[PDB]
Amino acid sequence: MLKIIIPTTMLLPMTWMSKHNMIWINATVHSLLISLISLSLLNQLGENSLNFSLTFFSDSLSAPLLVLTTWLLPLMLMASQSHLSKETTTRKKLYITMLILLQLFLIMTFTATELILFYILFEATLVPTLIIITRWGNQTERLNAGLYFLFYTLAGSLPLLVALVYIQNTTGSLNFLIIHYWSHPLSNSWSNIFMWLACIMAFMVKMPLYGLHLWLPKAHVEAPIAGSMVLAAVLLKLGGYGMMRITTILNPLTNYMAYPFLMLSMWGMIMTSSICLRQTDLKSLIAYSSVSHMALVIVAIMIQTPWSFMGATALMIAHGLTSSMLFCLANTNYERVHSRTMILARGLQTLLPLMATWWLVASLTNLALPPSINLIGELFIITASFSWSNITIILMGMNMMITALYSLYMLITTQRGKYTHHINNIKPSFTRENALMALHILPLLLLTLNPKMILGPLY
Amino acid sequence: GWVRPDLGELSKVTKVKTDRPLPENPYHSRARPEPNPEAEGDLKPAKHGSRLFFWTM
Ligand SMILES: CCCCCCCCCCCCCCCCC[C@@H](O)O[C@H](CO[C@H](O)CCCCCCCCCCCCCCC)COP(=O)(O)OCC[N+](C)(C)C
Ligand SMILES: CCCCCCCC/C=C\CCCCCCCC(=O)O[C@H](COC(=O)CCCCCCC/C=C/CCCCCCCC)COP(=O)(O)OCCN
Repeated sequence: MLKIIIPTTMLLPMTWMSKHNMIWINATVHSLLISLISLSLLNQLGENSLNFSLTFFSDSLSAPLLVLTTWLLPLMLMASQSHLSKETTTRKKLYITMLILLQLFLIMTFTATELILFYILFEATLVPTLIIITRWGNQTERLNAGLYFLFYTLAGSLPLLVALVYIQNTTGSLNFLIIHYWSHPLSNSWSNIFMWLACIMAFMVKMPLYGLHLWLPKAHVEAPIAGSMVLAAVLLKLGGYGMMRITTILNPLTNYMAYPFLMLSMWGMIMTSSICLRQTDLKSLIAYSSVSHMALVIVAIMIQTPWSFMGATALMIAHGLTSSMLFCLANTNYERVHSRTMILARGLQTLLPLMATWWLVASLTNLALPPSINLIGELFIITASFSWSNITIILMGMNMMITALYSLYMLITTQRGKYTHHINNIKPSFTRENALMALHILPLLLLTLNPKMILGPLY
Repeated sequence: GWVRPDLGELSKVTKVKTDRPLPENPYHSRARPEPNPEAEGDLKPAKHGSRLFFWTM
């Protein structure tokens, strides 16, 4: 596993000793090479995980997430260099350093064998994101956003830490293999109920669960483009992955402790999809769409079935790619017109045809068109939910409708109609932007040919 | 025939020969509690290191 970690660490002195006009080229090339190397973790076993050492291990759940992280770094670098051109050399290197440190923390987080190490890296991911949002965000709200991003996370994660150390006092270990092999049922007691809540609520906040989600619209809207890309594509999944690891010690308590969270997820999925229908800010719409998809992921993890776990893994990967692409698409128009109001710039298909094609494909994957992996995950989760209770289809189907209704709505508002007359500074699409869209969209489509590679351990 | 003792003589520490047996436990002491046993053996390195949470040393 060090064959991934050490090159990522070497990215830091490489960017700090590069020429002033070579930082982007070097960082992009070497992050792409690191992604190519990380692509070898996809060879998984079935029976058990790849246990490299006492500290790091790779699973069929971890490997797609690691590949997505390593692939997302070069895309973030490509998307950042446009609006950071006027920046000084030192601050550009500091921005790249924040991105590299975030990738390093995420890579170590997804492969830690022991739950305290996972928790420490899980919290360590906070600091670079906070610095990125509050230093390179554009508006005055970013500061408030940063605070919301911070104290929502910590207020959830501080109890988890306590629970974790408590567990190691009674079990004797926090190694995940030992935890899984020596797992014992949780009795029906108040102490067990509160330990369950302490083990779950941090990942709930990270998802975010409906009702604990107010930090996400602020943080994703106010962040720079690379911040939004990493926040939506990878950071949210830190919750899901965490849940998939920690529910192994929460049975059979989850059989009834999950009812309020399931109700919140289903109803708030309806609520956030409906919120997307009346949204004036284009980034806010994408953020709320992420909330709805993550609610579906929460339902999948809470019902604890192999089909639901497979669907949750697939949906996590697919949503990461799609939401990153949508954020980049919105940022292109924002850099055109310096406003996030969705109705300001209209009829853009007339002026930017290829970018309109990119918009269309992103909207199609957002509404889960078959046979995309978005629908693969969604359908697996819906089938598992139907087995859990047949009435769930009523909500699930409703969500589907609303999702399409807002997706095309976005597409119709920004691409169709007539162009705004007074906006006359809409330049042709750069090769950088088109390449970024392609590098988002093509892996997503290729994953359809080999879906099992993202279906997780339960496959 | 009584000679007055010189200066410094009555303050001497002297010896006494007695048939009285020397008392064994004049303080009436109880039996002293047994001490903690001892430390013994050779010092081996700690098994699997410190065994702190994730540290392998
Ligand atoms: C904005 C979104 C935030 C996230 C929301 C998280 C939701 C967490 C809610 C937890 C769900 C259930 C918690 C505990 C399970 C049962 C709770 C209780 O109501 O059930 C009855 C419990 O009996 C009584 O009702 C006692 C509970 C009443 C006192 C608690 C106050 C509840 C008022 C609502 C407070 C709001 C909570 C959220 C604050 C933000 C069952 O009776 P009984 O089977 O005999 O006892 C079972 C427990 N035993 C086995 C240990 C004995
Ligand atoms: C974004 C906001 C998220 C907020 C999350 C807050 C909820 C976190 C869950 C509770 C946190 C503390 C729980 C402690 C960790 C559990 C470990 C444990 O097992 O200890 C229990 C002890 O459990 C407790 O003492 C916890 C009682 C609560 C103390 C603090 C109260 C705070 C408010 C309570 C309700 C809020 C918690 C749920 C909120 C949901 C999220 C909004 C049993 O240990 P023993 O003493 O040895 O007993 C064994 C014999 N029965």
